[PDB]
Amino acid sequence: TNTKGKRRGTRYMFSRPFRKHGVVPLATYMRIYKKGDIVDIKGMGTVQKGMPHKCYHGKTGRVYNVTQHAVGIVVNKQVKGKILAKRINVRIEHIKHSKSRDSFLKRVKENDQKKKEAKEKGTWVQLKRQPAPPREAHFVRTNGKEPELLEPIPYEFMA
Amino acid sequence: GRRPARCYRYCKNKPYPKSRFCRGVPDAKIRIFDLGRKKAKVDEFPLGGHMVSDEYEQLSSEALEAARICANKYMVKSCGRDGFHMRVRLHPFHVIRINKMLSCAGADRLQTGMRGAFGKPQGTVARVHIGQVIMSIRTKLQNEEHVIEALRRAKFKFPGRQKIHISKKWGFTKFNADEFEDMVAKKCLIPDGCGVKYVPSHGPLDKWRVLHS
Amino acid sequence: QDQGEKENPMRELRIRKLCLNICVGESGDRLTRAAKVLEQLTGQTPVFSKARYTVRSFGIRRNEKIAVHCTVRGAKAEEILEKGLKVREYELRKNNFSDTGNFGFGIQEHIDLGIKYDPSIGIYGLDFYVVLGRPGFSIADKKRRTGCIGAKHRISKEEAMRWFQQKYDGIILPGK
Amino acid sequence: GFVKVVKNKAYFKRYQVKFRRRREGKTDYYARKRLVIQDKNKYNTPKYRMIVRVTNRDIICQIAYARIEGDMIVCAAYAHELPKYGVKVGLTNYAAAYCTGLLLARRLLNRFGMDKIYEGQVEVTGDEYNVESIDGQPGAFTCYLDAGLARTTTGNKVFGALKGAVDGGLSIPHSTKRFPGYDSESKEFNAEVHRKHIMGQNVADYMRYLMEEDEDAYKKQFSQYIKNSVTPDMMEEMYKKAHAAIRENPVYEKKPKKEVKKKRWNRPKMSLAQKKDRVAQKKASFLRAQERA
RNA sequence: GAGCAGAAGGGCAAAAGCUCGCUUGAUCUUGAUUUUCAGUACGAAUACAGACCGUGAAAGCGGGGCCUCACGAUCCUUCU
RNA sequence: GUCUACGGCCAUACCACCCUGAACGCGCCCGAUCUCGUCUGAUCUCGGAAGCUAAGCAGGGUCGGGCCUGGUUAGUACUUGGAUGGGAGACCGCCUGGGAAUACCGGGUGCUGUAGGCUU
Ligand SMILES: [Mg+2]
Ligand SMILES: [Mg+2]
Ligand SMILES: [Mg+2]
Ligand SMILES: [Mg+2]
Ligand SMILES: [Mg+2]
Ligand SMILES: [Mg+2]
Ligand SMILES: [Mg+2]
Ligand SMILES: [Mg+2]
Ligand SMILES: [Mg+2]
Ligand SMILES: [Mg+2]
Ligand SMILES: [Mg+2]
Ligand SMILES: [Mg+2]
Ligand SMILES: [Mg+2]
Ligand SMILES: [Mg+2]
Repeated sequence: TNTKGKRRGTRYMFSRPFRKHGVVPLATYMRIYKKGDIVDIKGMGTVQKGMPHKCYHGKTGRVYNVTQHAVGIVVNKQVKGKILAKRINVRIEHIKHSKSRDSFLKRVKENDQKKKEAKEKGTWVQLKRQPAPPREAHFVRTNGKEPELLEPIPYEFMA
Repeated sequence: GRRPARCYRYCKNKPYPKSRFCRGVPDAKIRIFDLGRKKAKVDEFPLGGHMVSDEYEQLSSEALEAARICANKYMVKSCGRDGFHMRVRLHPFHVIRINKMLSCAGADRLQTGMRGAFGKPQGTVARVHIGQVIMSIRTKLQNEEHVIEALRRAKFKFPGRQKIHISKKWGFTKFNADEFEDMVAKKCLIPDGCGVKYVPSHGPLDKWRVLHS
Repeated sequence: QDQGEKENPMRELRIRKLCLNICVGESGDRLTRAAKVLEQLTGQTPVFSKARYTVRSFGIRRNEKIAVHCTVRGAKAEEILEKGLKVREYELRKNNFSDTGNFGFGIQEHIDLGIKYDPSIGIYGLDFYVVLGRPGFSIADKKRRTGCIGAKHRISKEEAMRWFQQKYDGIILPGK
Repeated sequence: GFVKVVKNKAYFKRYQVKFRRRREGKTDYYARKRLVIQDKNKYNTPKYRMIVRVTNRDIICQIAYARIEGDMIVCAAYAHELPKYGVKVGLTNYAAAYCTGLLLARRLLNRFGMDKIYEGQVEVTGDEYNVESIDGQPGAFTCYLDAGLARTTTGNKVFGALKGAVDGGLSIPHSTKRFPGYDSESKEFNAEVHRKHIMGQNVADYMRYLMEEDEDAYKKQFSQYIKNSVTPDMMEEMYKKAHAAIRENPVYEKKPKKEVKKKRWNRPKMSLAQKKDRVAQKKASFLRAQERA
């Protein structure tokens, strides 16, 4: 049996990366968090106040509550039988915007851009993304020179 | 006495050195690792022959010293006492334990079964891989039929299956034999004792001026 | 001559500190009356210095009172430093110098130069340690945008002689 | 063969540098984390800070707010822009710090449209004057002081700019404890000897204190006050005229310039082909150098 | 590579270390949340809010200890 | 071409020594009456402007060290899933997918935002 301490097994997840210690870069303190956006919870060990628990490091939730220093996040936590939605308070040094939603919020605006300009050009442009159909036919030029004959090599003992 | 090597032959118990967490181990028996004429520089011993294993096992310090001595004695009465240079390229860092010895009778003391059976240390072994040398002897080129013979006799002191193999490298270096005598001529390789310095052409140029004068 | 003078505006060897010290082994009258000599050979108030960690091999313990020290600067510091070289007969040896171009020397009897034996003043000795500087070393101990003082601007051991044999013409050799 | 060198190769392999403006000795990131960072439940509100810096020949005063790409200057005053009125010489003191902070206030608020309200206090009275909000009107420009690495001690020139800003109409939370009028031991604020410093009467009494001591040392000290024929008198009114030209025209105009060259005052970086044959003829004039004997 | 009361790990350099100055936010309160978890409690902890203060020029920081441990229901007694 | 004030990314920016820096500016610097701090006007604070780029700083340099990015190491080590595959075992081949790291060898060496200067 192992102890139920708050930071057991956080020897490496809460440690700072190599030559990236000391002072926290100050643009992380001025990223703005409006409620309802998707954030990723990492959690650094330099700031001891407001850090999340080790079951939330690497997880992802949305904001429901913004305060002076911290933020309130709804994170799905998979306990044994059921996934329940926890509500945790985490200071903003321990979070960062997720680029997975950013890559989607800019193509909603881009699918809606092409669709409202598809009428004066009279085109039916493709909006859905298709999962890599197989390659069409093509001709492989030899360009003059023969394909080089490869061959298995004998066995040497060197190491 | 101690247990036979049938009991601690296989690598199964998670490398366990003597450290801040393992104290009072008995001293390893193999103390001398380099042997022969240790001051021969470069051109005196051009040949290099090895002793590679073919098993993933663990060799013991009792077996490493015993095979060092028999490989020493044949090379003494083959080319004089300082015509060779062997160097066992293993170190017994993994530590062997042994469970306690029940004597009398079940009351004294504290235990009478497998209760409390994390054993105390009694030995040091060295784990080997497949591609890995064990012994290496450097001699003249006219002693090839004796480095093979001295290492063939040292095979009989180890549990596993070993192979004898003359290397392509000059001595105990990492550079090939055919290229060596011309790389010394073009000042890329500079000898100092048993090894050799590699001098690359990207340092400061004052290092070049002292060397190439 | 065209290369001889380019140092004439800003490269002039000049003294910064003077660094008095009188070290005793006894807190009490052996140190306060040893602090009594420094208000007249300089004119300032000397500040005390305490022990750091005990040794017990010769009987002092930590946070006792061990020594007094005083740092003399400016136009004052030359006429005390003239009262130490003439006591040493303008003779000090090569090992008194440092790698950074600083010298120090000791005095066996403080009434040499020297005021006048008092009715309750000690027969103590002391030592002067000169920190020899240059117009521009004070960028290493400021607060806003400090930095190192350079490489050719630094004081060397051999060119501290080039200040000493010309301003005060004292002599060396015996070196060892 | 003397010391084990501490700056070996393994020293630099795991040497972590500090931030750039920390190892340049310019900023303090401990105090920048607390002075700049807006609370998250205001979500976009700019947190303005008054940056005052004292060089050896010039006073720099400016208001900035921060974003992720750098600080945004909204306005900036200087001391070298004072001789376009009134005073001619005698900068980087407590008086010219006041007029710089006076200029930094009034140039800011007319850009926003607020020149005709929040005039601060047009008469110089060195008592605590905080700007309150005139209701039924737009609010007062709340700002904070960025002192930097200068030490906050009683009588610093960074508070001449703070007193000039708060008398120019800016709302700044402050206290009389760090002002030249403050008395330390009695917990007393004189408020009149402070007025001797906003006008420059400590300098003018000193100009009359070294007329009796020396004659050639006085004209070496204030060798630029003898220029413009600035007597030790008329200085109270010398700065009073400056305060009128601030509130009259604080709008900054600059002189453009495009008839310039593009001339290199440096040496361009040496390319790869030049660097490689250089060490070839370093070796060419070495092998052929020592072949004479 | 020192120090930070202690075990060990993590964190930390115009700092969390050291030395000084000024002080009780180790105060009074209602909830929400996290950790163990049955998503019960205790213990500990995190964000707030309402007071009342402390500190600093100010931004701010503080409702015990740089973070991870240092402790206890009903009944009963006692005090406010 | 660039510099101050403020920054963002925190070494392509650091470190060692060398060479140059026109004008601005930053500095060194000159003092200690007031302001305010000391054992000491050296730091801190303040009032100044005789003197210089000597230093800081900026730019370049170095068959530089680091750091960054490539190769090579190497389809190697390791590995997902598979077999009534091998072998006495230790362990090793094959099938189906993914796939590193050092030595060694190249190249690179700060970008950049707001605001205000000089550069004819
Ligand atoms: Mg366990
Ligand atoms: Mg445990
Ligand atoms: Mg682990
Ligand atoms: Mg706490
Ligand atoms: Mg086991
Ligand atoms: Mg039992
Ligand atoms: Mg501060
Ligand atoms: Mg502090
Ligand atoms: Mg509150
Ligand atoms: Mg308060
Ligand atoms: Mg109780
Ligand atoms: Mg009761
Ligand atoms: Mg290099
Ligand atoms: Mg495979």
